Amino acid sequence: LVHVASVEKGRSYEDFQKVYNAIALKLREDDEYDNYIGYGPVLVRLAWHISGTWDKHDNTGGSYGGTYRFKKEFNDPSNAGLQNGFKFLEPIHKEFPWISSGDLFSLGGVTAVQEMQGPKIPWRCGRVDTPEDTTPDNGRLPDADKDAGYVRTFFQRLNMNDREVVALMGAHALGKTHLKNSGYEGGGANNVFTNEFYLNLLNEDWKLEKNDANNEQWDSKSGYMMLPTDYSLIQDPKYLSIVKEYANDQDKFFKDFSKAFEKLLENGITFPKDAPSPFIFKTLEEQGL
Ligand code: HEM
Ligand SMILES: Nc1ccc2nccn2c1
Repeated sequence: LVHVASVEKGRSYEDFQKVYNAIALKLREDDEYDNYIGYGPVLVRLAWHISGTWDKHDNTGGSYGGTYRFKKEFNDPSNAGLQNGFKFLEPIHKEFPWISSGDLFSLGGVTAVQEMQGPKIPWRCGRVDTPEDTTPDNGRLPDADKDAGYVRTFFQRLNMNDREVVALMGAHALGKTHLKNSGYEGGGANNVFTNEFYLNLLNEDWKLEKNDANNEQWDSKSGYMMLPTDYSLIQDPKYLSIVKEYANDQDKFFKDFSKAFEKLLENGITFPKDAPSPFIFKTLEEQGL
């Protein structure tokens, strides 16, 4: 099963920077969402959930097809809450109807990371919408109530190794859990991309508690929380080494996250030899906008 990237006809860097800018300007404008977190974190989770359906074994799922737009995937219980991200992106898609769905969902995640002061994430165009029957079934995204061994095995399906997994999980610096969405009770409200996930894991006094949905999570006196799968990164000795590394080197985390996130967003896509190079978009700040 081969998905060849096909550049939206006649489009170039400038076209995609315009889309980036529209996203980034709306992110700035819609500042009240989710107790003033804004839409940055949900857009990052959207880009992850549309990519994280991928199966390396048969190349089903993945970001290429834009299949989140179809009800089976839209309605996946694992995707509860992401409708907010999709709604945010709808007027962008109306303004730029030439962009493919996969390109828009993935670019929304790139834009959010960068606008939240995260690393530059190189991004390639050419995802092509595929039909409804290519929508992967529900149940390919990960459970949160599980241990390090589960996390490790789960991520092998996405061709991610220990360092990639640990780096990617640093996105959990962003946003919060919502009991109605996932059965986890959120802590904090952060919308600035940092290595704080690792620092929190290592430095907080964690207590294993039950939340109002009767699920276990790790909570600290300072009001932070971790999923069991988050906390598993300091229970497993191989993950722990990497957590300590990112807790002590913001730049290394940024670089590794950028690589792993691009890879996640590109899994399943064959880029022709004469495809454009990855684009690195300027932030609104860098443009003086
Ligand atoms: C074992 C892997 C993972 C599990 C079990 C997991 C689980 C969760 C759960 C349960 C929530 C809360 C959803 C809600 O209640 O709204 C959450 C939020 C989030 N996740 Fe993950 N996640 C995982 C990996 C990742 C990865 C790899 C990324 C991105 C690189 C990511 C980015 C986020 C973001 C940005 C939010 C916040 C969204 C918001 O605030 O609206 N997650 N995730
Ligand atoms: N959105 C999320 C999801 C998990 C998490 N653990 C600590 C902070 N976190 C934020």
